[PDB]
Amino acid sequence: GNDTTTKPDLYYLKNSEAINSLALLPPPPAVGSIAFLNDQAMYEQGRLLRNTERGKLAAEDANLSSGGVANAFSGAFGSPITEKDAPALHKLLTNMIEDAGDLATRSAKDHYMRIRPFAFYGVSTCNTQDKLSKNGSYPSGHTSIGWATALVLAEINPQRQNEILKRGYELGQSRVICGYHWQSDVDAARVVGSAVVATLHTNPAFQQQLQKAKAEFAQHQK
Amino acid sequence: GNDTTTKPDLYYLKNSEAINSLALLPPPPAVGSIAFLNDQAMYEQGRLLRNTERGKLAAEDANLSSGGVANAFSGAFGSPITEKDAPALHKLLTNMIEDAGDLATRSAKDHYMRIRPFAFYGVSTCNTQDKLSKNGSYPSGHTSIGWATALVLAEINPQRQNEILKRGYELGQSRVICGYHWQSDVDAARVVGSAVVATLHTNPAFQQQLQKAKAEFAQHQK
Amino acid sequence: GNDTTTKPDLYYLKNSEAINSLALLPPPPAVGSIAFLNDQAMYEQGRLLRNTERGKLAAEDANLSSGGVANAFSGAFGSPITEKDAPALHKLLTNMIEDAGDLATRSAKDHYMRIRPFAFYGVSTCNTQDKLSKNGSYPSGHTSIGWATALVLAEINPQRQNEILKRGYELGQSRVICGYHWQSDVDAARVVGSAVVATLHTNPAFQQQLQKAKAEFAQHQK
Amino acid sequence: GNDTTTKPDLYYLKNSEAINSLALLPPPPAVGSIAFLNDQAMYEQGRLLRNTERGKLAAEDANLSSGGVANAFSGAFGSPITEKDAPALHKLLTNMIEDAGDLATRSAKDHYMRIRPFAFYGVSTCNTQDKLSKNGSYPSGHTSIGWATALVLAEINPQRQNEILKRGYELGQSRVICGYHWQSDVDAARVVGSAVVATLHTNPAFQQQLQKAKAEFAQHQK
Amino acid sequence: GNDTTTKPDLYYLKNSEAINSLALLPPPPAVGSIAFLNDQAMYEQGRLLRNTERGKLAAEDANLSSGGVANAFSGAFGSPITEKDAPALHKLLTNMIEDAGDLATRSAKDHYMRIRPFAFYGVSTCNTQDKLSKNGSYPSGHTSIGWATALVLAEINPQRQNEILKRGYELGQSRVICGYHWQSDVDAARVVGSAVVATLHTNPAFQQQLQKAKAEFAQHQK
Amino acid sequence: GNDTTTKPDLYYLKNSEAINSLALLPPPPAVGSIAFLNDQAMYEQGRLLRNTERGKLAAEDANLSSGGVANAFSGAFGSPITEKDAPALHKLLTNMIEDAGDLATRSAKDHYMRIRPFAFYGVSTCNTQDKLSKNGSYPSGHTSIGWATALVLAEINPQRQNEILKRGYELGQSRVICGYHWQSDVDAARVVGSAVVATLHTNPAFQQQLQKAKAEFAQHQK
Repeated sequence: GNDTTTKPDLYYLKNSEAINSLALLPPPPAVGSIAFLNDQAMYEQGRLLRNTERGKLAAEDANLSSGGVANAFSGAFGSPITEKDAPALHKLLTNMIEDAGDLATRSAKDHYMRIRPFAFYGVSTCNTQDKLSKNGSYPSGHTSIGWATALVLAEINPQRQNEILKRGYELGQSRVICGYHWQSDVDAARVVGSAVVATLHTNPAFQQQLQKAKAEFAQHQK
Repeated sequence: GNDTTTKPDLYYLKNSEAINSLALLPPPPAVGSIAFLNDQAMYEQGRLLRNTERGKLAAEDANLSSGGVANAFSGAFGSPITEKDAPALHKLLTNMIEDAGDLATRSAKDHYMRIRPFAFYGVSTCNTQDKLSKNGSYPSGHTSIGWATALVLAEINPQRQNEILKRGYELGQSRVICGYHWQSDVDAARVVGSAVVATLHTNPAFQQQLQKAKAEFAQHQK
Repeated sequence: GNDTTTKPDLYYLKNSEAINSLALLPPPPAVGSIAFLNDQAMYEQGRLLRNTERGKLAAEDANLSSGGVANAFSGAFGSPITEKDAPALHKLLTNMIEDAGDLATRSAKDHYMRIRPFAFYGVSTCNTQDKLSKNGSYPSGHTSIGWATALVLAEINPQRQNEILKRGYELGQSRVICGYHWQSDVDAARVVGSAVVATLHTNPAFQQQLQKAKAEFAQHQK
Repeated sequence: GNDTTTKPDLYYLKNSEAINSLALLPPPPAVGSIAFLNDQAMYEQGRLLRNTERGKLAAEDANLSSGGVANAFSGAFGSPITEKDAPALHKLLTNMIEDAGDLATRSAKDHYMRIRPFAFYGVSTCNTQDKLSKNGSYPSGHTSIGWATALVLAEINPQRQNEILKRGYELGQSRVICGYHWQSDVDAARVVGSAVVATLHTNPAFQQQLQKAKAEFAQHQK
Repeated sequence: GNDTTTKPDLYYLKNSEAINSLALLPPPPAVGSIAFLNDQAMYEQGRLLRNTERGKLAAEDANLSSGGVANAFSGAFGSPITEKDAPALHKLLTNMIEDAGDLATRSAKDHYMRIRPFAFYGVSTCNTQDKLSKNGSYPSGHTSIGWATALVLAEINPQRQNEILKRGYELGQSRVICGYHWQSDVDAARVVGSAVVATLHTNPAFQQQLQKAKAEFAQHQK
Repeated sequence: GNDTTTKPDLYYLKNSEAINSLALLPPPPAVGSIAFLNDQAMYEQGRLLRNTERGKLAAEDANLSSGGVANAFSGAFGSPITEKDAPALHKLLTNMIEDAGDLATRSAKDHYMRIRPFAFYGVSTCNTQDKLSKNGSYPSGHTSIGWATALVLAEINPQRQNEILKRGYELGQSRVICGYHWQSDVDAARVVGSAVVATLHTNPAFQQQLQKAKAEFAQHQK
């Protein structure tokens, strides 16, 4: 039920402006399906990656809160994405967190109530610090945030768009490797995460904050 | 090799501005994988839908050329998307066709050279009028166009964003039902189709044409 | 819509007395499911059996009309099940054909409208003489008849109950081997085929005809 | 080795009168088969249902002993099935418990010695009060009892036949959801459970007890 | 039934000296198994390779008769394996053809009578010049020959053992790619093909012919 | 890095003489593949065999060190294969242990670093006395030893070649049943285990030791 009217620091949009995820998305793969067989195999594979350097990154990524995703792009972006160094940018990206994380995922989350892999398996994640929810797996709100942030970051810095998009992609993949999400939750999440950035471009406040981040970035360039 | 410098009526962007699809996307499911088993089952299911009213629409959609996608949104959009009735809009959407269809899909297309389902199966499509290519299935350039158009349309008309996005989604699904594309080609295509609309928002000409389509739409509203 | 009131030679029961197959049965396996993967493998296996002596029997069985099932038990039963030799018996078994074949399968048939294997595969059966329906596969009305007949036959001749039940079982298996039905259609059919024989035992006319078949069988025994 | 001659309170039939389950039934799905893959997925799905209201019922059903199945139909039947209220009926249903549970399942049970799901998985059931056997899974004697009871109940009260059959069906499904049995054990069990009610109708004592239950039910009706 | 006593030009060994393939080998994957699912996917994959340069080689290899395998190693071996150039060698390798092709595969061939992929699929091979047998697929006699020849060639020229073994391996893989054999037939064939070279080393005539091929090769080396 | 020059008691061959396993072998089945699905099912099946008499043997076999494989053939061979009773033979077989176990498996082992089943599953083996490695599963060095020993044993005693080869086969199968190895590791291992016996026949010391074992066996025969 929250939105910009209750939490204007974390949403630009209203409840009425949300992507209807329940309407747009396909249902998650069901148990008994081949597509779920594949979700399982992707789980086991990520599981085997846990011991690697990519595994290490995934555990780190899995430690990210919604709030740390913005700064999680710094390396892809080419420069620190921080309150200190890029305040107009940090503010932009923070203020859209729950537009992407909540508004864009909610109706499908709440309807399907899907069990996460670690919970399905009665194990823990690769990670494993908050009191982990077992549920509302589909789609991934974290992946929706990471994808939506990559799309707006790619627009601010098209010179590094590919690195940015790949980071965005990988944030979601980290959740699959660490056992937080099925591959399909993360895939579904990139669809709604894209849709919400269309809506954000209709929003005056977003528009203005984006201009500011662009201007900031520009001066940044010398 | 084409781009805006060779075909400025069908691209806003340059070769250098393209999404590196080969870099961003996962490889397509391989034969021997469970994920390919699923692509197959999705093929057979779409195949069984061919006889239905959804099957009818998919055959119609499958008749669309890149150029007919814009107008294919008219019902979702709420009003005719035509040269006659919405010229600023039609122009916008046409001019980005190959940004989405080509630039955003090319490196992965050309690298993987994937076989389409009808060709894999040695059958025809649900459709079946051009001399069908057997290949460069992954990702789908048609689905990339349809998704990217839905994202920019959703921005022009957020009141109908959900209907618009669902139409966009379904254009790609039509290609799976009709046998033109594997489900994974269409899924991959929505990722690059989103990425290219980020890039388009960095482009002055696009920006200006989008303002015009917005203004046109506005007067349209009475 | 037919029943005993329209076709009293082929039903004992009324429409109101039918097994609600749509209510009782699980849905058929869907395309995309592992259970459908198994239906497919059972298809291919039966297909390979077509060349054998069991294949020969299945083609013969597949030539049976509903009316020929009764006599199709003669060998299992131990003696000819014919108008000539066992008229009280033949009459009993004929008069319940559509109770089992129709009434007991109808609501699920008509609701699911499932595609038969030969039609799914765009091939023919092992058989292949009537104008084959592509559809209403689930459940199998022929298997429902064969199972229900085996149950009532087993009651008349418990000395040969095992041979009788195995024949009953195999009639349905013949339809899987020949490509007429998915294994799941035949399995579903044995459930409703059993349910309808419970109902038949509540029916005065059935009861009386069954007494006659028992008496006939008795004199048959010397 | 028991039968009516050793335990005439729990069998109507003799050893010689049993359904030869080993002869009639297909072998259970083997490990390495797709049909076993499906048994597994049905296990995991039931497992996810454990938390629901259907899960609650399944745990309750899983607490049933053979003796409590009769009364487990009371709601489907429309009235209490109890020694107190429906003694002729309760007696009928009790006296056939092991005809269905044992005689009808024995040869296949003992031959295949199949491992139950909880034991396969080295876990417990949804339930989990007796010292659980790991083995003789195929077919399910509990499901055979529940199905056979539904068939004879459906005959006593055809007005509620559909509710009765659905309850019967669900008793077996409870065992799949709770982890006691593979879906295939329960499916196999409905086949032999039907066969044994054919045999029961040949048995004088059963016939007479069934008449009594019918008469009792009749007076019950006012 | 043939052997060295009937065809001493094509066998060194007798019937009594054969590898009992039926005894040693596992059964082939059955339809309904996951291992057969994999045989199928390996079929489809080879099928897609048919258009490539590896596809070209496989079609060529598929044109080989048993008699042409020896010379088919010339490139791996480093020098022509021909009657003209390496007669002692050519003779050795020819004289063991049916030891490997027949004796080592026969009992399993004849027992299982397995259907080849092209026949299973009702299609042709990649090849497709003799009147193709549909059957005795398991194991592959051609692959048994190619593997057994690679093992004896590797012994004559250990400097090129790796190239030789890889050629040997690939001869069998060519049969999978071209649709002549399931992957499992070819795998099974390498087991019996190895076993028969153990037996060949017990055979005086083989021993002597092998000494001659070694001596010939030696002079070949300058 | 060891070989005959460092450990001449356990290798006949040098590093340069090794089978290039990385070059020859296919990659192991990947997670996400159907072939891995099959490796899993073979794991679960062996797992269910653990309780049987074959299970008992597999646990015993799993207790074998490389050094105990030679004597593990005594029953197949027909007579004790021991330092006491068959010293020339025991010496032969010992001296080739690491040719088969190490040299023939190394490059593929070290490259793929595959996880063993018990480790994949986070369980123990059927066995479970050394500090079990989790890794270098593909191919199995133990199976390579057992197969290579069966091939050289079959040559010494062709009268018992079939029993010998079947024992050889089963040694590897024991590792699958006990959870030490995937079926594919064991299959891959029989390929390289055959290749190394070709190389061994090029080695003077091996040749001479083999003559001695043959002579010993001969006198053994009376």
